[PDB]
Amino acid sequence: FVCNENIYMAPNAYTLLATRMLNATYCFQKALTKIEKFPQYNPQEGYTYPKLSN
Amino acid sequence: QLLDVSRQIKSYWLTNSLSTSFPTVDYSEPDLEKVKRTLTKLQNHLLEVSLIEP
Repeated sequence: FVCNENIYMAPNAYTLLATRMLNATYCFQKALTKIEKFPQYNPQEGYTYPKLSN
Repeated sequence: QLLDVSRQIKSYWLTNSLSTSFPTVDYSEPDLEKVKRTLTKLQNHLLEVSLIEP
């Protein structure tokens, strides 16, 4: 189609729905990987987060 | 979560009452005689005691 002196092919629905699903799940992977190896657990002391100061 | 349970159970096994009061240093059981002679002497310090009699 002529998108105002411009031409774009019509996107497939599944391709972009799955694209956004890709973007989201990728953000989820990144969301998990950043915080893995961080809840310094101890049964005695809960989920400690070690810090420079309180 | 399992260790979280384990700490609970451990806490339950230490919340129970002691069978008995704990042993200590009962060693060198104190004399009664010296205490008496000291108290009686000091109380009679600079005093002219003259026996008892009925």
